[PDB]
Amino acid sequence: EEFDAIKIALASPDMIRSWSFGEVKKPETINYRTFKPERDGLFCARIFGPVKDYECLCGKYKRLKHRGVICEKCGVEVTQTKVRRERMGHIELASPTAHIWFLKSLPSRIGLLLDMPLRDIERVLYFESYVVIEGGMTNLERQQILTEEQYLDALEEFGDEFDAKMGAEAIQALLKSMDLEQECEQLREELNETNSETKRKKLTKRIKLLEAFVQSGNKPEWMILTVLPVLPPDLRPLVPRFATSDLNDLYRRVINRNNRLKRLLDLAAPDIIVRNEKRMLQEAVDALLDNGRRGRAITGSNKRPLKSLADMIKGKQGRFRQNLLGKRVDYSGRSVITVGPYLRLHQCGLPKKMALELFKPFIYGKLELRGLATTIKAAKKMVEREEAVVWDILDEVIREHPVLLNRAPTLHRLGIQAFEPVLIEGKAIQLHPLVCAAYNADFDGDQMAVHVPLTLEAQLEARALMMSTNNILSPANGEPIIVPSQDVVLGLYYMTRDCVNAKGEGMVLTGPKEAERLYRSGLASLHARVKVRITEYEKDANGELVAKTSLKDTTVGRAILWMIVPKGLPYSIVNQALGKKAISKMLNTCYRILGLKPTVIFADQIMYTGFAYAARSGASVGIDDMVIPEKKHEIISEAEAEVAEIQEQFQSGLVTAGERYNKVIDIWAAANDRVSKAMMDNLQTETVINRDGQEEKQVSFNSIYMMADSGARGSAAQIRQLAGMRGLMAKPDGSIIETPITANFREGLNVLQYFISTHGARKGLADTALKTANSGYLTRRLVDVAQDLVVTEDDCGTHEGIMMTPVIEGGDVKEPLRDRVLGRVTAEDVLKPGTADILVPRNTLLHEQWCDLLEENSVDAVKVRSVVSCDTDFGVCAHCYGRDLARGHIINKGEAIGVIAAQSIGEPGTQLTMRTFHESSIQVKNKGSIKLSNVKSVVNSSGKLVITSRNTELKLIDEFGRTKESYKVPYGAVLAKGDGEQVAGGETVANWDPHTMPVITEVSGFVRFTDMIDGQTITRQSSLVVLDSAERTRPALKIVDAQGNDVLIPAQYFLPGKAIVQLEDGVQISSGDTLARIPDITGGLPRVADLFEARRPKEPAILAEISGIVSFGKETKGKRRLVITPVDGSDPYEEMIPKWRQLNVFEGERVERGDVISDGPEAPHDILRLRGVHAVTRYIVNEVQDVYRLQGVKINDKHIEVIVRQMLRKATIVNAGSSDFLEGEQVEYSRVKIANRELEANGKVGATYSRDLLGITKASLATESFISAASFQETTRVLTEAAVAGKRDELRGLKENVIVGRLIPAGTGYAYHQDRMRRRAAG
Amino acid sequence: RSPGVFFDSDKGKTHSSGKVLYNARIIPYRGSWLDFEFDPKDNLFVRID
Amino acid sequence: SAAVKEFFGSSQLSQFMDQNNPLSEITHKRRISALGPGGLTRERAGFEV
Amino acid sequence: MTYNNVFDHAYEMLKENIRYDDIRDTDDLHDAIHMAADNAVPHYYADIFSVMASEGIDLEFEDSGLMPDTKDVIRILQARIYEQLTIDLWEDAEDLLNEYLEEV
Amino acid sequence: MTYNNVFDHAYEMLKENIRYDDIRDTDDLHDAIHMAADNAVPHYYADIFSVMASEGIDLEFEDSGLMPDTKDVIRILQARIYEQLTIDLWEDAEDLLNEYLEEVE
Amino acid sequence: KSDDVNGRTKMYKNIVDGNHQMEPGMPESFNVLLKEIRSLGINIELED
Repeated sequence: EEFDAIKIALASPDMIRSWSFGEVKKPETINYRTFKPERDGLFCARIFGPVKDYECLCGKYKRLKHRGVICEKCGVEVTQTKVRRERMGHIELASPTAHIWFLKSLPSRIGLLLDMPLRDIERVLYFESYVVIEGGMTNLERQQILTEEQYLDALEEFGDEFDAKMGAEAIQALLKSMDLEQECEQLREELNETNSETKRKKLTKRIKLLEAFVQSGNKPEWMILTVLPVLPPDLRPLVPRFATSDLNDLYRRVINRNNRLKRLLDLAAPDIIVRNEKRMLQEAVDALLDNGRRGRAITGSNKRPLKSLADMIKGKQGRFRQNLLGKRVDYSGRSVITVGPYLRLHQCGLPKKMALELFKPFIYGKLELRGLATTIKAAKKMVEREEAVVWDILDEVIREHPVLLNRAPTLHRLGIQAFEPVLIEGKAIQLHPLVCAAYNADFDGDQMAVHVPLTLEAQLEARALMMSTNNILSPANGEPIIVPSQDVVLGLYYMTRDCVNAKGEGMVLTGPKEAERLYRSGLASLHARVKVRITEYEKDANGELVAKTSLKDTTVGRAILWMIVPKGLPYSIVNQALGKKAISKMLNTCYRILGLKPTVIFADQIMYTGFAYAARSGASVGIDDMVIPEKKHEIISEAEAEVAEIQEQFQSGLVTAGERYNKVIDIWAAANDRVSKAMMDNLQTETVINRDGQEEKQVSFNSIYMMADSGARGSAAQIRQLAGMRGLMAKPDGSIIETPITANFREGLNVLQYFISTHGARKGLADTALKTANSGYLTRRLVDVAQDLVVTEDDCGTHEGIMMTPVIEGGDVKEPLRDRVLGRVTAEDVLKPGTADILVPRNTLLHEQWCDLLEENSVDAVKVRSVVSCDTDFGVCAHCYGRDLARGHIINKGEAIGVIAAQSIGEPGTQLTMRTFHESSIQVKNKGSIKLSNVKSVVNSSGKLVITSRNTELKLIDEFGRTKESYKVPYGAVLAKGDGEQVAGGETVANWDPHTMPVITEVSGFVRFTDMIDGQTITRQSSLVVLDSAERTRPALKIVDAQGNDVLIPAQYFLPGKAIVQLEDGVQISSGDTLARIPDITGGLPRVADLFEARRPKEPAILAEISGIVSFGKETKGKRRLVITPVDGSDPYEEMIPKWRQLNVFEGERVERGDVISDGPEAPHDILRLRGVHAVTRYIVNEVQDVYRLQGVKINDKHIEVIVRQMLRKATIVNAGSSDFLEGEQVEYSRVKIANRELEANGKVGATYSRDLLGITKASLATESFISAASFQETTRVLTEAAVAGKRDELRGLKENVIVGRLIPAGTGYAYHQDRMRRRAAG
Repeated sequence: RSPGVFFDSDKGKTHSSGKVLYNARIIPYRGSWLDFEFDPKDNLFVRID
Repeated sequence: SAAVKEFFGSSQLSQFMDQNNPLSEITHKRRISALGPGGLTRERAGFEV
Repeated sequence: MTYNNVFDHAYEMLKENIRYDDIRDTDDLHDAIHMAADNAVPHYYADIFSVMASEGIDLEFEDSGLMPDTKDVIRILQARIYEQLTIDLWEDAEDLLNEYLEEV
Repeated sequence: MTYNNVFDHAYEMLKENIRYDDIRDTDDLHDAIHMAADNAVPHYYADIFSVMASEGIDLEFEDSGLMPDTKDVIRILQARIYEQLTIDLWEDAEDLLNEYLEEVE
Repeated sequence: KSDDVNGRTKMYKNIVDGNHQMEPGMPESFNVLLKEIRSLGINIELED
């Protein structure tokens, strides 16, 4: 009994009429006759099963010894769970049935099909004497609504050929007679006939709903609910009290109304009272099905209903209602964190009290196999009395078994890790110290959870796929993993710190004999400037060790750690002070060279020697360790005197408020920087004890300086805050308060100074309190948008690549190229260090050798065989992701790349502090010749060359082939250096402010007539301004060449707003003159959820074509401003802009398809439809990376790029398609049909290309299936649309196989899923 | 909040792009609250209940 | 008795005492909370508060 | 003004009323939708006729019982825009009731 | 979409009706101006709302006798646009006749 | 481990006897979900 597809739709009523049973008529009370409710009452005896093992429903026949007997009183049989699909109660009731799929859901199935307005759908009940069914001599409409007197007049006037019913069953009397195959074709011909706003607004989508309903193959007469389905009490939650906030309230209400209806139909009551009973029955039935229907306000307790009949599928609208909620998993537990630093990375602990009952069936099976406990009761007597045999079995089982550990908030993929348990006295687990910071859980009372994998494959994947020895290089970050903090770095910093005046100086000695000398007596660990024996191995061949010996200058602790250092490693990583970054780069080098097992063993030995020598080192802070700077009070006094004199001149009347504010900022910054420099240069050279030189600068013996120089967690800000001043920090913005705070932790603080300190502390806690809802809600949408991803292809085969242009700014590179080389695999067009040749056979992995090969070549950017572009038309492939996990192998097919990619975005954004705290020239920092690329150079008569363009790019070949200097010059600047002039660095090449973007003119000659007026454009107290667009509101055209010449012989003359132009009329100036000088909550946000919502910018840019000549008429006209001179003139297409920024389109900025930024950032809708896919993708990735480098947390580019690819859903294809006219179509379903249009060779069958931006939230809440995209949705409105449309799921999505449960196509079982491909197709 | 007259800021936030408003509210000890709000059209409205 | 006992038994301002360290019975009778009926703009948190 | 900006201000005032009232039930959501369509109305006559001139609106309506019978044109237009805003805020607040419960 | 365009259409139609008939009398200005105001309104449904949306027209009535008795809002809006166009044409007709008399010699 | 009575009983027998096998089918909780979806107006049949 297998299953392939799941399709939910309204079935035929003939199966319900064949299953017509039950007697749910009268509400008799529950009696205590046969310890269960009796026949024809509350919980009637029709649909019951055996409440015990084998029984009848009365105390009767059908014992377990006899099968296949029809019951006497009832119609139930012997077997279970097969009769229950037939014995369900199907009784006809409430012929005015409920149509809540037209009420609760937003489309109307029965209303839009019969041309019925929504107001009539809301007013089906309280009706007035029927609707006239059509016939022979009927005059009015078949759906005409009349009153009671009008229907009585129609009844007394029509007479013959008239058959109608009383209630709302008459519509069913139409739907039993509905053999309609004509009206839907008329509606689709009316839809294809006209196209306007009266058909787009809620008529086109319901017309397409009728088109999808008529082509589904289902009959409309199957929509008739003739009977009321009654669920069996055995399948419902059994309750013999029996009614405590459950189904029984509406149950007894419906049965009571049914009894009243049947009694007044058997006793022949008049029409008004039975009409009232039928409308109360309908009010019971529709509230039994779906609550609310925009009325019947909830009163509260049991006098008002809470749980309806369809409320079992969703009782709560949160996260846990029937859609595979959080189940309490057995063989599991919850435990409290501590740390035991005496086991390896593969070994851990587990409490004795938990582990005695985590392996009960294993101990029972070993007692049955060893032949000591022959029965299960003897096994209980051996376990629950704690004899030594079950202790030995517990020791045998716990020694070799994988046990999962995780956190109850799990926002990383690193949370679930398997380890090996050890019987430890107590009842608290410990956590391994190379694991604690990866879970982001300090020792502050956090609680972990313990799980036990129970199968062969679960234990094998726990020992092979999910532990700490196979999760390296942090795929959420792409950075180094776990080097400890504050203990191991402290110990390895103390034992490797050089210092003079050692006990027994200058000894020549071998390697291990220094540990022989150090352990007894007469040797310090500092031990500076002593040459001893050291043995270093190197590798040059294919994993070959070179035996070498050397005499090297080092210390005791470094040479002891050199034995802890494995065979082949360099020596220059040892001679430093060995801080946190030094141990991190040492771990990086040993992981890069020696593999995985030697670097795991070496990190284990680093952990061992750190937590073994931290006790020998000794950390101590006290009353004398905090060094008070001797020049502190003088700096405080002179700063107070300067602030006092400056506020005296402030109240004299020479300084304004903002000037005093900025002076307070930089003067108090200079003050606490002088205090910091004073405590630094009083902290360095305190120790002067030495030998043979009697005066030497030596590192001091204070602890705070050692923890500051170690660089583990101690920064310079905390160092200047502890011994120096605390500083000046405000609550709302983190501003600098003008009140003096010159306190110190060595002295007594003032009351108001500590009050400003708790201002700052409470503001910081109010800023960090946002991290809960910011991290709990964003990752939900990020994973739900990346659900339907099955990687199933290794041969990608694409041609379009992505130009990897970095965000390089300045002399030193900020974001390098080496992180972009590794991972992804480049395309077939890359070049050698030689000129104009090829480097790859189009299948080549990229790491440090090939990274050096792609570093030594002369190229600025390469193209990458990569994502989204052409997609192989079979899944997502493998060369777009490459290698980002712990293994260096290519990520093959069947791996959930998108689920890793979604959790690797805002991993620790968390809004760390104050929402990440949210020149006047162009100074260069790198040498090289300047060549103007894409720059309209205009020769100026002053002797210089101004820049009349906005784009500036340059490639530099000085040391590396990749460029290191772009320096995008703003529009309207004066370049001090000519084209092709050598610069030496540190010199201003553009003498213009970057905040001002004027428009430099292109042609000389006579000034356009823009004559002044008093108060309109001029300001009188040359410097005579002639035009001001911002003051009047442009009335300006193209200037002449010399006197009156046209500009046709070799694009509009502009002036900025609110400026005083020094050029007057009748001056005859040359070409190239520069005009006048006059031209935080957004950046604090993570800016991730707003891009998924497809946010709208403030002002969109102006798009045009290749013909991009612009012009303007008067100030204002009858239409909107700036009637466009381009586009319209060669291709009819207009645009309307009410208000935007100033126009900057000129001859220097070339305008083509995909125009540059003119008036603010353009929305990515038109940028995706017109510019390109890869441009919008790289722009989104660069914006998110700019936000993340403003925050200070590095993320992965491939994950953000996959997220942008998931934002590319819901496109509208070209109208030259098969049943396609401006329809929102799935992009994957559109690109499946490429081969169908290629084989037929017709443009009418399929569209060419399409891509639209439409929201990632809408793409995540409306997917190909109805099981997925239903957690953060309403289940009823999705199931009604899936039942009307008749859409199946085919069981392919990841969330579908999570909710349903099969062989999931992500991971190791996808090949087993391909076994299903070997089962259905050709099997 | 004490029974009296409050003059909060209400810096636009739903209609304007940074225009300031000068409004007033009256919260009594019981009943409905009175609101004398501002307007870029410079009109005085009442939005009780 | 249907209003006084209901208010003194089930209310947001009348909860279970953390009856532990002697300081707690002082700081539970001498605390100020803005949450509850009346005088609460937003139930979860607030920036201006 | 356009239809989109007026509708954005409409459900903005609706979600501000939800954040002020802390409404969970759908039957209590509907009264907030009616009060929010009662709120956020424009007093400029040009904006009122611009809502009637923009897209996403039709001349014929479903219900005629809410249509008043008076010589005032602006009252009939305000009732029609009020009915359209109640329908549209219900259709786009059925999801917002789940979104607000899933935010906090 | 604005009132200025329909005002320019009515302006051009009134100039054409002055130029074609050559009327020099101020009392016989009835039929040409009334047919110009009747032929200036748009026949589409959305254009009536577009004229009512822009500025230059209000809700306050000058004469209550021009109000029809119907249940259609679109006919009342068409009558209001017709009333505003008659106000504009009967206020600009004297200036256009002055320009027509000063144009030729 | 968390859903089925028969499934936990079979896993208990496989852990005592030392077998460690999977399940031969449906956990019948998705059948409870389909039963709760049959509480609406739609009547669900199974497709194989």
